Amino acid sequence: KYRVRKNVLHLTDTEKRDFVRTVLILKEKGIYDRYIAWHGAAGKFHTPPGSDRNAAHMSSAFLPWHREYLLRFERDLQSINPEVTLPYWEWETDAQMQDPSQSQIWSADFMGGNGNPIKDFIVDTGPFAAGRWTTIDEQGNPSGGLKRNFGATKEAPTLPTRDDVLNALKITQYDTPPWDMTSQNSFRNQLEGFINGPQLHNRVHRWVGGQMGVVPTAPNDPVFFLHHANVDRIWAVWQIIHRNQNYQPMKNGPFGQNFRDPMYPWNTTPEDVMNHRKLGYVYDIEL
Amino acid sequence: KYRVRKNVLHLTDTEKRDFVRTVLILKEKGIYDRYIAWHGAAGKFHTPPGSDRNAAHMSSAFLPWHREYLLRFERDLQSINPEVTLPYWEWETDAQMQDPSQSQIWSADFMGGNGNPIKDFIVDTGPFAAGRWTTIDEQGNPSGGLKRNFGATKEAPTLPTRDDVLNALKITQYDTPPWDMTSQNSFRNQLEGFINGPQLHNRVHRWVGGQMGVVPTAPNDPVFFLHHANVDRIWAVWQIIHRNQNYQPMKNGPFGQNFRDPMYPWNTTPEDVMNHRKLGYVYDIEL
Ligand SMILES: Oc1ccc(O)cc1
Ligand SMILES: Oc1ccc(O)cc1
Ligand SMILES: [Zn+2]
Ligand SMILES: [Zn+2]
Ligand SMILES: [Zn+2]
Ligand SMILES: [Zn+2]
Ligand SMILES: [Zn+2]
Repeated sequence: KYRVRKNVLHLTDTEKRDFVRTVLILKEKGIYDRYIAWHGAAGKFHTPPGSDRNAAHMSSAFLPWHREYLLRFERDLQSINPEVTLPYWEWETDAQMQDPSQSQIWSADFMGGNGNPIKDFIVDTGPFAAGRWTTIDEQGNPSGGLKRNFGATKEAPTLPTRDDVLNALKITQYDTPPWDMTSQNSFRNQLEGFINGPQLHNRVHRWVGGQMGVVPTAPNDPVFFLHHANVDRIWAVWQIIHRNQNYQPMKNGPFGQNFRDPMYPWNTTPEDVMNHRKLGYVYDIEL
Repeated sequence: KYRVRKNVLHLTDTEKRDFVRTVLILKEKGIYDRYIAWHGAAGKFHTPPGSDRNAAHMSSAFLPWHREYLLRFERDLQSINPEVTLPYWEWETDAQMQDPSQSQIWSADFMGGNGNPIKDFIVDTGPFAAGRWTTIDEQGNPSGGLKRNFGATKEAPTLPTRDDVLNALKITQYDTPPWDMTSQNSFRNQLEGFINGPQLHNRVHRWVGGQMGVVPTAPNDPVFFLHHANVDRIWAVWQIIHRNQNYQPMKNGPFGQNFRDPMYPWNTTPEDVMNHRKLGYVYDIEL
């Protein structure tokens, strides 16, 4: 209830500055890489082995996994600067623009801009530009700096619309068997973006491109957390709307996907994080 | 103080069966794979990125990381069978044998025997033989069964001797700069096995061969925990001997390696596990 997560575009110049500086500190201390690694490791952890489900994606645990992910991350933010909370990128609103790359989120004082085509789409503006921000690859070894390539792919030329979000919120069931990419009438799978994909969450990843378009490397871009803060907001909206609806599956799903199964790489269960207000934060739209 | 960790050779037939059965249960539930993954993930987490140090190896955190690792693992054992504790493989005494492969640890009622050359060194005896125990590879996908190849490599034809262990215990300093594989006059690096390697801990891995000889895959073999229980046994002996010595580095080491740094993939610090008795277990030789 205490911590307010604000729309990025509604942040003050000081708020934008403080967040960035805090993220940079986390990076310098070595704390930020933990999250990159955590995300990568979970992607390789299949539930069960052989299937295309993993601890963090393509299954029911997708939403609670990332909520815990962001929760831990926001806590680390506060440990540096107690006035700093995790803001969210409301991409569905930016989709209304003729050129979403002109959105203030991509300004030099915050996330920085698109990749430079002349420099192989290396980001050379903002606080996370090359020579200011080092990235790591799939193996955990140093890369060559952050990359972005907005709407370059055929599959995801645009950002998800407000309509896309509203249609997702209409879904009655949190998730359906067989709790994977093939799940239908599943809010989880729809929001994740596999219903006629890439949509919503998956579409944003592919739209940004660079490290964000690739699962093991995605958190190398700070906008990852901004993205998923919005995803976690949409989920929280859905929960309030459908309060008679609960997490699925409760039982008999793959291990790691059930209501009280531990979510690798943590002992945290989906139940632990089903109530976001209990976790000590709220989105500004709730006020 | 409560949970007693016994020498494998001093286990009863009932104790051997219970341990094995519990491990199989852990495997079936999906809990065992978590530990394989945790280990693999930590190996890929370099401190700092660029160096050959990682969260679990080739650095000061090697010993406390695995102590926490075993602690969690033993807890999961207890959650299934409160009478089962983690035993240790005293390989230095098996080294005194003309043929260490004849040791009772490798009997069909416990760990099973060496790999079958006809079957590409797949283990076909004991409860963890092919078709009874499934393994996963570096990527997290099914492999095709446990492998072992005792003393096949030129570098590690034999197991470490009791003398090797005694010589390690004589080292006064826990670890030395630059806190890596090149650390000289370092108990940590000596016990780990990079001093004229492969020695001690590293040598045992290479001697067993199969998955055990490879970092990403090593915990696929249940003897991994028995091995490290002995490694974890030797350290406390060193601790008891050099009571005026403490963990190093306390400060100014790489992040993740200092006394009060979180050890990826956990929040656990080396300090948290410096006193093994405080953790609620003791080795039989201490009584
Ligand atoms: O972390 C990621 C999740 C989904 C994607 O489609 C790409 C990256
Ligand atoms: O996982 C492993 C760690 C260290 C070794 O020396 C061998 C395997
Ligand atoms: Zn506005
Ligand atoms: Zn994502
Ligand atoms: Zn992801
Ligand atoms: Zn290892
Ligand atoms: Zn080892």
